[PDB]
Amino acid sequence: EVNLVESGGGLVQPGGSLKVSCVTSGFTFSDYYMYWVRQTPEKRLEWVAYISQGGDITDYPDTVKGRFTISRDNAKNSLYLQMSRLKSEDTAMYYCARGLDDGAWFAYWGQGTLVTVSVTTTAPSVYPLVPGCSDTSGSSVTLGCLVKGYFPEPVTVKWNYGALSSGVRTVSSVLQSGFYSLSSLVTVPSSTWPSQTVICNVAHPASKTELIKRIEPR
Amino acid sequence: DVLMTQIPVSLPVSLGDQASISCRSSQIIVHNNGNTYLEWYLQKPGQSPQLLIYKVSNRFSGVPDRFSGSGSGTDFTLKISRVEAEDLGVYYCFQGSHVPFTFGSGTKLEIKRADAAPTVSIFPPSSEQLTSGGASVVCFLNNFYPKDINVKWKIDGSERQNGVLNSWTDQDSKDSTYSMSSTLTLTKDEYERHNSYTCEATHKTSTSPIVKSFNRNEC
Ligand SMILES: COC(=O)CCCCCCCCO[C@@H]1O[C@H](CO)[C@@H](O[C@@H]2O[C@H](CO)[C@H](O)[C@H](O)[C@H]2O[C@@H]2O[C@@H](C)[C@@H](O)[C@@H](O)[C@@H]2O)[C@H](O[C@@H]2O[C@@H](C)[C@@H](O)[C@@H](O)[C@@H]2O)[C@H]1NC(C)=O
Repeated sequence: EVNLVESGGGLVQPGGSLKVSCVTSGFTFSDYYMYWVRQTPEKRLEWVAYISQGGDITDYPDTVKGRFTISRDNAKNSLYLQMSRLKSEDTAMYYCARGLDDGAWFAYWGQGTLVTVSVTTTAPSVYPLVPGCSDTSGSSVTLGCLVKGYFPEPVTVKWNYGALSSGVRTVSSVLQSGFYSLSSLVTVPSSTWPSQTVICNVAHPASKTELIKRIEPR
Repeated sequence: DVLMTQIPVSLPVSLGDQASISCRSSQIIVHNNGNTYLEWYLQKPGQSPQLLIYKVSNRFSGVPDRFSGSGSGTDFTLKISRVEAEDLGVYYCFQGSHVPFTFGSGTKLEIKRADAAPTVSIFPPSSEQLTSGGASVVCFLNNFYPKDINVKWKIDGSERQNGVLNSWTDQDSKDSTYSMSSTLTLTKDEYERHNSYTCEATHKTSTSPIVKSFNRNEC
């Protein structure tokens, strides 16, 4: 199955530079033009660049031409994008995409990679969200993980390594004093927890911090 | 540069409904004749965008029959013959006939359903956190509709606070209900000074305020 995993991403200061990458899989890299698309904070979508199989023919939009340079490596089935003189407007999620033989642009998209242009980076502190009010409940027990004080975006929260997906409620990250924080809460049957164990996998990519937390009774 | 236009920017629609989104380009597109390169993208919450239609009406491999694309010249339309819950998200139209390639402003699809009451939960701060200088108590309101809710925090009842931070979860792709939280952040000391913490969720479905609490000490 075709894959596109982006790499790089994190905080870059204004005026600085970055080089993201995109390891392709599933298909013959050297046979398609490749792309880079960014989605800005207002979920606004933007085409960023494109490259031919040889990597001789390329084009970019005026908002990027000159500063960004897209290169490719066929021996390593990877796509690249060098960024220079980065400005704040350049803060976005960068997706490398693949087209369609028959006539389509972005038919296969990567997972994404966030580039943030500004000041400092910090890992969050992960705490257990456990019930306390002995309300007359039953059937459902709600647990969660609080990921407090990190920068920049994003953080990914898995539950039992992606097993629990139906009862996963993750709220938007609110911006504290120049920091983010969010909660992910899973609702599992009262028969399950505390019997079956429930773990939360938290990952802050911009600091390579990852941890699995195990919610146990207080 | 061909600027794409999309109408409307917001589209609340019920289930089983027929839905049309329009995309209008600054001027005719058409590349090397060979059809127009107009496409439709759907981005579901917390997921990468995805190709639905391309070549104006060529339904990308795997897109349900309910999705249809049409258009000619400058006007293009996407009909969702029969709206399903899995369709909430944002739809975009792309222009790949002229450089630069342009994406539309985006239209947001929202599913109007029947009212549903929240399910409150109170969460005491953890020892883990207390050691890290402060204490956060979070009140969780889950599976309600509409989004609009109100959350009040009472410190012993004697007063309400202003160091509260609210945030919502996206509409569910197969339940159509929201969920939100309301965190109250205090110091560890100020926390270890009061007895009970309360949360009163005042939502339309209920005439009575949903109240949940805990008294931080036993003996
Ligand atoms: C079944 O598996 C495979 O497909 C295996 C690989 C087979 C490759 C066969 C083709 C080899 C050459 O690659 C194609 O080159 C074309 C140009 O020579 C590309 O088309 C150009 O793409 C540009 C980048 O976006 C730009 O859009 C140009 O306008 C476009 O050229 C135009 O379209 C051509 C097809 C010709 O009609 C040309 O005269 C015209 O100017 C191919 O890119 C694809 O098609 C374009 C339209 C766009 O949809 C891309 O995303 C597509 O990938 C390119 N083919 C491939 C598969 O990369």
